[PDB]
Amino acid sequence: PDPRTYGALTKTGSCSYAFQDFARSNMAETVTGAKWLVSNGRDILNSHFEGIDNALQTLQEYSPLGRSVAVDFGFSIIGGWSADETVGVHAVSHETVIPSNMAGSIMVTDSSTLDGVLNVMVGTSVVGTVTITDGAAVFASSEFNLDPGQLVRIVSTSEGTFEYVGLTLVGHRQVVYVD
Amino acid sequence: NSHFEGIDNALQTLQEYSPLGRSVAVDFGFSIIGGWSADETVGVHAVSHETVIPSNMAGSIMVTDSSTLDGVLNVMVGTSVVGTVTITDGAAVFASSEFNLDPGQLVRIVSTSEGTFEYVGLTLVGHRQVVYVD
Amino acid sequence: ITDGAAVFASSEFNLDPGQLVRIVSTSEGTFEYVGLTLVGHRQVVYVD
Amino acid sequence: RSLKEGIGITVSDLFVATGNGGYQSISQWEATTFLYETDAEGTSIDGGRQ
Amino acid sequence: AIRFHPTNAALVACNAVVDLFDAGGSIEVYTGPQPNDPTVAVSTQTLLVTFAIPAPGYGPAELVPGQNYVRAPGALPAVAVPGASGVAAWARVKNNAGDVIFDGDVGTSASSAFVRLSTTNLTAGVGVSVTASEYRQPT
Amino acid sequence: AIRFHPTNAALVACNAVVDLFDAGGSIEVYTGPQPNDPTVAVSTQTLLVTFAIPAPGYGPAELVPGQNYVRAPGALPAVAVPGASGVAAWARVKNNAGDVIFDGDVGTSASSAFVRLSTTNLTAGVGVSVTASEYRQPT
Repeated sequence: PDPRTYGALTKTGSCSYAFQDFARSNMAETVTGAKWLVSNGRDILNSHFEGIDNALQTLQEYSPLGRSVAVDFGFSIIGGWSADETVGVHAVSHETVIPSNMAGSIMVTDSSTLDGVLNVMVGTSVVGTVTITDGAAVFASSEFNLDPGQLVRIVSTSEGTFEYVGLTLVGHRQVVYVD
Repeated sequence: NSHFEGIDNALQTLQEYSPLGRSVAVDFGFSIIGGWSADETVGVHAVSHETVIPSNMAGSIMVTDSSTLDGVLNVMVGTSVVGTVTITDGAAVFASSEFNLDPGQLVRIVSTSEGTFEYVGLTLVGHRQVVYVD
Repeated sequence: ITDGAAVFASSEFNLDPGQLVRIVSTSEGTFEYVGLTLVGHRQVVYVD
Repeated sequence: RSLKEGIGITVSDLFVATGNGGYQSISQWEATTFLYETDAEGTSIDGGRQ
Repeated sequence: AIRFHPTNAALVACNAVVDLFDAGGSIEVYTGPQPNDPTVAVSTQTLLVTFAIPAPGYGPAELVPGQNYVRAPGALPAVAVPGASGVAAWARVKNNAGDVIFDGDVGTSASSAFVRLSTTNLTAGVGVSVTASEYRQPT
Repeated sequence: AIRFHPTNAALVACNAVVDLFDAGGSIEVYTGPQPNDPTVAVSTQTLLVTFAIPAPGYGPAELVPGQNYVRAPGALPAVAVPGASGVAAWARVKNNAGDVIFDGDVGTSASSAFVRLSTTNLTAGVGVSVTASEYRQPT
């Protein structure tokens, strides 16, 4: 109690021991040998359940915060298109992000010989383009944010014939609760 | 009051269904107007992410105004047939087995025989894993 | 609709499985494309 | 009060006790009307004390 | 509400049907749609892959403690390469005598269907190994 | 889930059970409660009446056109005089040798229980006519 200092402690041997209210420094420490617990702990069972941070850390890495990929815009087309013809449009509801190169997006069709190019238009100016060759296609474009009210447009520059063509894009939206 | 853990743990297990290792339903729809013709490819969709369709297409639905339309619809993927739909006097049932869906796969619906009506609606359901990009 | 001026008017209502929503026009229209979209609230019950 | 929202799997039941004493069962001393299932195939009726 | 006695009946019922595979058999998996009933012969399905059941197909029978059924593991066939490409949907079984014994279903690896698959999507020229498949008779 | 071949499989399985009753059998009905399963031993319930299965009790198996199960016609035991009046709760079957085959439940005529009664409670010494005795086996 005076002059208010902590005495040293040290135990290196292997002899078993047991503490009970052995007040000492609350800082880190290190002891050797098989400790025994005698304190009961029902008032106010080994001491440190500080592992609870593990469980809480589990329920933080997973939580509804951050974007989700479940926003997809699917279009189905039958018969064919003409040169400079619109085949699909959609009204954006909630602000959305577009991945670079339109990654995640995919197109498939039966026409193994179809060869053409598509252009993505929002408002007035193009925003993305997809080339089509041998029934396959390649995406190539940058990113661009979409906001409520904005209208996404697609047109076929050149005429094309087929049975059916499917084009699906991908976006990222922030999860949000509502009432 | 010590031994809080004995009930704190109880409080913790409650919220122990956070969205990890779990799936939610995803809905695919169709729309057809003024009948169709036989052998008509009336709707396709390209999968964007891994999905699993429960057997018998449980949860799928059809609606119409004919109250009399008859025929059969084929749930079609590429050159394989996964399932079909029975229609009887405006009432329809689903029949198929479980199967997987993968990105790059394409769904297709083909009419078997000619149909007459004003409008028909169709919608399927599938299971998708919950994922994050951040 | 009045020169692109869209005004919505309706009251709160429910939707149940087994029901189909129907959209019916009134008079002829001229345009290149028309975009319409509705917002609905769904619960997040998991499907196992 | 034990309100069982919905008609779910678990019925409502009650108990009481002090820190050390035993438990008591309210359900054991109430006049309970019942809805015994007919058991006809497929004719399930899930219900009970709400 | 019939409840078979484990020893008296359950084993007999399992052995009566399972023992007929002692001559071996085959397993055929065809694209959908599944036939209405085993009596109906294949009319528009396409063969995807086939297996064979080394003798004995099944037996001896054994009880399953803490359950309502008796299980009896059988043979462990080898790998087969698909005879086509597509999505597996339906399966059929034939004994050494070629008799269509029964019809089941297939599904994902977590499914309760007859045959569990890593993925129904199958392409010709890629085989898989038969992990296991057994029988259960509810009591 | 599995669908069996009726002729090849179903009849075989159906016959491979009821044939045990070729040399007759015995039935026992008790008041409640009902034991968990046949392996359990009668300990506290009260026997009501003893029914003797005619030899043979059932078989051979037959198909059921326009149906999803097979049928096995059964024998007709003679009316038995009950002992003390008791409320039927559950039934049990013992073969000619006495071995328990399966458990059974009780219920009214319209009830899906295999034991159909004209009235729920039977008075002592009142002989009750035998409704019918047919066993079914799903296809």
